[PDB]
Amino acid sequence: PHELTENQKNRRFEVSSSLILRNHNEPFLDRIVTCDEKWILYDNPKKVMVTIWWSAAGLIHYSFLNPGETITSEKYAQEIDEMNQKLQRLQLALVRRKRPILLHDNARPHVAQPTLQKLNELGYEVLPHPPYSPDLLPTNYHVFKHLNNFLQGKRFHNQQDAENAFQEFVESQSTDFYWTGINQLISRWQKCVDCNGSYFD
Amino acid sequence: VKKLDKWVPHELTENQKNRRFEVSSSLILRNHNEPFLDRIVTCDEKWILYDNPKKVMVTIWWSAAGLIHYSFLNPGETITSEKYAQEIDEMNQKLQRLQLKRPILLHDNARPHVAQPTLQKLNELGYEVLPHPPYSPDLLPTNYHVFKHLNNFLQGKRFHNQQDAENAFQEFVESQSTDFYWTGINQLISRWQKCVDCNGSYFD
Ligand SMILES: [Ca+2]
Repeated sequence: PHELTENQKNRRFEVSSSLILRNHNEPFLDRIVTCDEKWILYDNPKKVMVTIWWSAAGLIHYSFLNPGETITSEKYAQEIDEMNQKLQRLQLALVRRKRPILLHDNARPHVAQPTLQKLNELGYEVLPHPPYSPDLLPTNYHVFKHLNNFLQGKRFHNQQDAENAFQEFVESQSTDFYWTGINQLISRWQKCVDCNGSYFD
Repeated sequence: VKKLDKWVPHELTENQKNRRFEVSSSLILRNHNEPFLDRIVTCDEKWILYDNPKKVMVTIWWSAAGLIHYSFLNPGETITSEKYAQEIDEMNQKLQRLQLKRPILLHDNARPHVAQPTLQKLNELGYEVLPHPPYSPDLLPTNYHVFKHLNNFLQGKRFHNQQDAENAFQEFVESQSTDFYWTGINQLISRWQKCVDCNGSYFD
């Protein structure tokens, strides 16, 4: 946060380095499914949280919670289940399929037992992720970065208008938008290693 | 409390259990997706007592393939990150010579001497490191397997010389079959799975 501690930098360096090496030896970028949550303000209740799930192939699933509501582990487990059904439908026509790997952050609902049991049940390996590293999370450094630009200066009276604006943002992206975001992971891991685990931007 | 010679919470917090669960689950799944046990190199340190400074630290590195390298620190000498990095270089030279696949290191990264110089060295030499949850000697083969049997071998023995104590360690680790080390590693899957079955608690 305000300043990475020595240990926090070490953990970032460690994980980034291993992910680069792992990917070099056995490429896994195209198996990654990633996700995150964001508050969408009506003016930018009066807040609705969106969660979004995606891979290099494209958008997989997103859903809004009830206004003002925050996500729980039981509900994340539910979303995981919904996402996974949607994912299975997308892979329907692939000539060659391999199990997905989840990349998400250590948010507390993300790291609790109902969620973990669900990931284990569905067969999702979870990628190592060091704390305080939004700069290594593609939903944060890529999707939400661009969403913020898109939202900046808009107003909404209703949740409908907010959700509608979110859908327009989705519908507005190039087909390769997610693909590009995931491709960025390697240079970001490398930059982290290059800065000895500090932030780099 | 004391567990496999390491100190461990008398009762694991729910978060410490979630962490063990998460990593265990992901390692099982990873090994199913892309088996990697044959690539694992693992290591740890142990105090060897004598005149029983009166103790010398030994470091041991090994893989499913067998013993790779061990070394003794001087009595009264404490291991630093800078010296561990030097050890990794020596082990790596030995490993390269035996290999005549990309190694993955399983070790306890909470140890103090796993600081920047060590991490730089591992990256330099291209060692991937496996995720490992806190307070989990039961998931570290050097602890649950190698040192377990060593401890049984040392039971009831006294050494009055540093040399005698080192010779005993040497006798033990060097007399084991390669299959003895392989068994330690191939046991990991059953242990990750037990951890998952126990929802991240200890299981022995
Ligand atoms: Ca987040």
